[PDB]
Amino acid sequence: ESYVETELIFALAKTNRLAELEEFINGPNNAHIQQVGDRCYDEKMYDAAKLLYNNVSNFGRLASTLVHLGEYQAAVDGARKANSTRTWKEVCFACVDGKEFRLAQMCGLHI
Amino acid sequence: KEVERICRESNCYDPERVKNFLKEAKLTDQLPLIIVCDRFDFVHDLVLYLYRNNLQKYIEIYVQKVNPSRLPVVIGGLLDVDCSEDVIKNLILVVRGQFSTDELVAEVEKRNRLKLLLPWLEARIHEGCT
Repeated sequence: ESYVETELIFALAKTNRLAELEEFINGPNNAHIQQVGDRCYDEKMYDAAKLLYNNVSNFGRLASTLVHLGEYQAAVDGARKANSTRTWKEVCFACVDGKEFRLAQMCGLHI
Repeated sequence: KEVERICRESNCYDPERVKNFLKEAKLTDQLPLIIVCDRFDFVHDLVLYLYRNNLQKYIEIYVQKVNPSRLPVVIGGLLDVDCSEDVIKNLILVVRGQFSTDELVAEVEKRNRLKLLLPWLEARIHEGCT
Protein backbone atom coordinates (compact mmCIF):
# COMPACT_ATOMS: atom_id res chain seq x y z
CA GLU A 1 0.00 0.00 0.00
CA SER A 2 1.38 3.37 -1.01
CA TYR A 3 -0.31 5.36 1.75
CA VAL A 4 1.19 3.22 4.49
CA GLU A 5 4.58 3.75 2.84
CA THR A 6 4.05 7.51 2.81
CA GLU A 7 2.99 7.69 6.43
CA LEU A 8 5.74 5.25 7.41
CA ILE A 9 8.50 7.33 5.87
CA PHE A 10 6.90 10.46 7.30
CA ALA A 11 7.05 8.86 10.74
CA LEU A 12 10.63 7.74 10.16
CA ALA A 13 11.25 11.43 9.69
CA LYS A 14 9.14 12.06 12.80
CA THR A 15 11.30 9.63 14.77
CA ASN A 16 14.32 11.06 12.88
CA ARG A 17 15.44 7.55 11.92
CA LEU A 18 17.40 8.73 8.92
CA ALA A 19 19.89 6.20 7.52
CA GLU A 20 17.47 3.29 7.57
CA LEU A 21 14.81 5.43 5.90
CA GLU A 22 17.18 6.48 3.13
CA GLU A 23 18.54 3.01 2.44
CA PHE A 24 14.92 1.91 2.27
CA ILE A 25 14.45 4.31 -0.66
CA ASN A 26 16.63 1.87 -2.56
CA GLY A 27 13.64 -0.41 -2.26
CA PRO A 28 10.85 0.17 -4.74
CA ASN A 29 9.11 2.77 -2.58
CA ASN A 30 6.33 3.86 -4.97
CA ALA A 31 5.52 6.30 -2.16
CA HIS A 32 4.55 9.97 -2.57
CA ILE A 33 7.40 12.42 -2.11
CA GLN A 34 6.31 16.06 -2.60
CA GLN A 35 3.46 14.87 -0.42
CA VAL A 36 5.63 13.39 2.30
CA GLY A 37 8.71 14.82 0.64
CA ASP A 38 6.76 17.97 1.36
CA ARG A 39 5.43 16.89 4.76
CA CYS A 40 8.95 16.61 6.16
CA TYR A 41 10.13 20.16 5.57
CA ASP A 42 6.57 21.26 6.30
CA GLU A 43 7.04 19.80 9.78
CA LYS A 44 10.43 21.55 9.51
CA MET A 45 12.08 18.27 10.53
CA TYR A 46 14.86 19.35 8.23
CA ASP A 47 17.98 17.46 7.09
CA ALA A 48 15.52 14.75 5.99
CA ALA A 49 13.45 16.11 3.10
CA LYS A 50 16.88 16.99 1.72
CA LEU A 51 17.77 13.36 1.00
CA LEU A 52 14.28 12.82 -0.38
CA TYR A 53 14.27 15.67 -2.87
CA ASN A 54 17.74 14.52 -3.88
CA ASN A 55 16.94 10.87 -4.57
CA VAL A 56 13.76 11.91 -6.38
CA SER A 57 15.48 14.87 -8.07
CA ASN A 58 13.23 17.70 -6.93
CA PHE A 59 15.19 20.61 -8.41
CA GLY A 60 14.18 24.11 -7.36
CA ARG A 61 12.18 22.55 -4.56
CA LEU A 62 15.23 20.63 -3.36
CA ALA A 63 17.32 23.81 -3.54
CA SER A 64 14.72 25.93 -1.76
CA THR A 65 14.32 23.27 0.92
CA LEU A 66 18.10 23.20 1.25
CA VAL A 67 18.13 26.95 1.90
CA HIS A 68 15.26 26.64 4.38
CA LEU A 69 17.12 23.67 5.87
CA GLY A 70 20.16 25.68 6.88
CA GLU A 71 21.99 24.24 3.89
CA TYR A 72 23.41 26.97 1.70
CA GLN A 73 26.55 25.69 -0.02
CA ALA A 74 24.82 22.66 -1.55
CA ALA A 75 21.77 24.89 -1.98
CA VAL A 76 23.64 27.14 -4.42
CA ASP A 77 25.37 24.06 -5.86
CA GLY A 78 21.96 22.83 -6.98
CA ALA A 79 20.51 26.24 -7.82
CA ARG A 80 23.32 26.89 -10.30
CA LYS A 81 21.56 24.23 -12.34
CA ALA A 82 18.11 25.34 -11.18
CA ASN A 83 18.85 29.06 -11.74
CA SER A 84 15.68 29.90 -9.81
CA THR A 85 16.18 33.57 -8.92
CA ARG A 86 14.25 33.16 -5.67
CA THR A 87 16.85 32.92 -2.90
CA TRP A 88 19.23 34.99 -5.03
CA LYS A 89 16.91 38.00 -5.02
CA GLU A 90 15.96 37.27 -1.40
CA VAL A 91 19.52 37.68 -0.12
CA CYS A 92 20.10 40.42 -2.71
CA PHE A 93 17.37 42.78 -1.54
CA ALA A 94 17.97 41.81 2.10
CA CYS A 95 21.51 43.16 1.76
CA VAL A 96 20.59 46.05 -0.57
CA ASP A 97 17.94 47.43 1.77
CA GLY A 98 20.43 46.65 4.54
CA LYS A 99 23.02 48.53 2.44
CA GLU A 100 25.28 45.47 2.53
CA PHE A 101 27.67 44.26 -0.17
CA ARG A 102 28.94 40.75 0.69
CA LEU A 103 26.19 38.13 0.43
CA ALA A 104 24.23 39.93 -2.28
CA GLN A 105 27.27 40.50 -4.50
CA MET A 106 28.36 36.90 -3.89
CA CYS A 107 25.02 35.35 -4.87
CA GLY A 108 24.43 37.91 -7.63
CA LEU A 109 25.87 35.56 -10.26
CA HIS A 110 22.27 34.64 -11.18
CA ILE A 111 21.19 38.13 -12.25
CA LYS B 1 -5.65 -5.63 -29.01
CA GLU B 2 -8.21 -6.45 -26.37
CA VAL B 3 -6.99 -4.72 -23.26
CA GLU B 4 -6.15 -1.16 -24.20
CA ARG B 5 -8.97 -1.53 -26.61
CA ILE B 6 -11.41 -0.72 -23.88
CA CYS B 7 -8.91 1.74 -22.44
CA ARG B 8 -9.63 3.75 -25.51
CA GLU B 9 -13.23 2.67 -25.59
CA SER B 10 -14.63 2.23 -22.12
CA ASN B 11 -14.02 4.87 -19.52
CA CYS B 12 -15.74 3.41 -16.49
CA TYR B 13 -13.02 2.36 -14.14
CA ASP B 14 -11.20 4.28 -11.60
CA PRO B 15 -8.57 5.10 -14.21
CA GLU B 16 -6.41 6.32 -11.37
CA ARG B 17 -6.29 3.10 -9.43
CA VAL B 18 -6.13 1.74 -12.96
CA LYS B 19 -3.21 3.92 -13.83
CA ASN B 20 -1.87 2.97 -10.47
CA PHE B 21 -2.17 -0.58 -11.63
CA LEU B 22 -0.31 0.36 -14.76
CA LYS B 23 2.48 1.81 -12.70
CA GLU B 24 2.47 -1.40 -10.75
CA ALA B 25 1.58 -3.55 -13.73
CA LYS B 26 5.16 -4.11 -14.75
CA LEU B 27 4.40 -5.55 -18.15
CA THR B 28 7.02 -3.83 -20.29
CA ASP B 29 5.11 -2.51 -23.29
CA GLN B 30 2.62 -0.07 -21.76
CA LEU B 31 0.90 2.23 -24.05
CA PRO B 32 -2.61 2.37 -22.69
CA LEU B 33 -1.13 4.55 -20.06
CA ILE B 34 -0.33 6.84 -22.95
CA ILE B 35 -4.10 6.90 -23.44
CA VAL B 36 -5.91 6.89 -20.14
CA CYS B 37 -3.27 8.58 -17.99
CA ASP B 38 -3.55 11.60 -20.25
CA ARG B 39 -7.25 10.91 -20.58
CA PHE B 40 -7.26 12.02 -16.96
CA ASP B 41 -4.00 13.95 -17.22
CA PHE B 42 -1.46 12.52 -14.85
CA VAL B 43 0.96 13.31 -17.56
CA HIS B 44 3.68 15.50 -16.11
CA ASP B 45 4.18 13.04 -13.31
CA LEU B 46 3.59 10.43 -15.97
CA VAL B 47 6.31 11.37 -18.41
CA LEU B 48 8.43 12.44 -15.47
CA TYR B 49 8.32 8.97 -14.11
CA LEU B 50 8.61 7.61 -17.54
CA TYR B 51 11.91 9.08 -18.50
CA ARG B 52 12.82 8.41 -14.90
CA ASN B 53 12.50 4.76 -15.65
CA ASN B 54 12.98 5.77 -19.28
CA LEU B 55 11.20 7.45 -22.13
CA GLN B 56 12.18 7.34 -25.78
CA LYS B 57 9.34 8.12 -28.20
CA TYR B 58 6.29 6.64 -26.67
CA ILE B 59 4.46 9.72 -25.49
CA GLU B 60 6.33 11.34 -28.30
CA ILE B 61 4.82 9.05 -30.91
CA TYR B 62 1.50 9.21 -29.04
CA VAL B 63 1.36 12.98 -29.19
CA GLN B 64 2.76 12.46 -32.65
CA LYS B 65 0.04 10.44 -34.28
CA VAL B 66 -2.49 9.78 -31.58
CA ASN B 67 -2.56 13.42 -30.68
CA PRO B 68 -0.31 16.31 -31.74
CA SER B 69 -2.70 18.54 -29.82
CA ARG B 70 -1.07 18.02 -26.43
CA LEU B 71 2.31 19.10 -27.85
CA PRO B 72 2.64 22.43 -26.03
CA VAL B 73 1.57 21.07 -22.66
CA VAL B 74 3.82 18.03 -22.91
CA ILE B 75 6.54 20.41 -24.10
CA GLY B 76 6.07 22.23 -20.83
CA GLY B 77 6.22 18.92 -19.05
CA LEU B 78 9.45 18.18 -20.86
CA LEU B 79 11.12 21.27 -19.65
CA ASP B 80 9.62 20.96 -16.17
CA VAL B 81 10.99 17.44 -16.23
CA ASP B 82 14.05 19.35 -17.40
CA CYS B 83 15.22 17.46 -20.45
CA SER B 84 16.72 17.79 -23.89
CA GLU B 85 15.66 19.87 -26.78
CA ASP B 86 16.49 18.66 -30.29
CA VAL B 87 13.74 16.04 -30.17
CA ILE B 88 10.82 18.44 -29.84
CA LYS B 89 12.69 20.77 -32.11
CA ASN B 90 12.59 18.14 -34.86
CA LEU B 91 9.00 17.43 -33.86
CA ILE B 92 8.18 21.03 -34.72
CA LEU B 93 10.53 20.73 -37.66
CA VAL B 94 8.93 17.46 -38.71
CA VAL B 95 5.30 17.89 -39.69
CA ARG B 96 3.34 19.28 -36.75
CA GLY B 97 -0.38 19.05 -36.36
CA GLN B 98 -2.20 21.58 -34.26
CA PHE B 99 -0.02 24.12 -32.49
CA SER B 100 0.37 27.87 -32.02
CA THR B 101 3.64 29.69 -31.75
CA ASP B 102 1.84 32.03 -29.36
CA GLU B 103 1.63 29.28 -26.74
CA LEU B 104 5.06 27.89 -27.48
CA VAL B 105 6.64 31.28 -26.88
CA ALA B 106 4.74 31.72 -23.63
CA GLU B 107 5.72 28.30 -22.34
CA VAL B 108 9.37 28.60 -23.28
CA GLU B 109 9.48 32.14 -21.93
CA LYS B 110 8.34 30.60 -18.68
CA ARG B 111 11.22 28.25 -19.44
CA ASN B 112 13.34 31.24 -20.50
CA ARG B 113 15.09 29.48 -23.42
CA LEU B 114 13.39 30.03 -26.80
CA LYS B 115 16.71 29.83 -28.48
CA LEU B 116 16.33 27.79 -31.65
CA LEU B 117 12.89 27.55 -33.08
CA LEU B 118 13.71 29.13 -36.46
CA PRO B 119 11.15 27.03 -38.45
CA TRP B 120 8.26 28.07 -36.31
CA LEU B 121 9.89 31.50 -36.04
CA GLU B 122 9.48 31.72 -39.82
CA ALA B 123 5.92 30.58 -39.36
CA ARG B 124 5.18 33.34 -36.83
CA ILE B 125 7.09 36.38 -38.09
CA HIS B 126 6.01 35.75 -41.67
CA GLU B 127 2.51 36.52 -40.36
CA GLY B 128 3.43 40.13 -39.62
CA CYS B 129 5.41 39.72 -36.42
CA THR B 130 10.95 36.98 -32.08
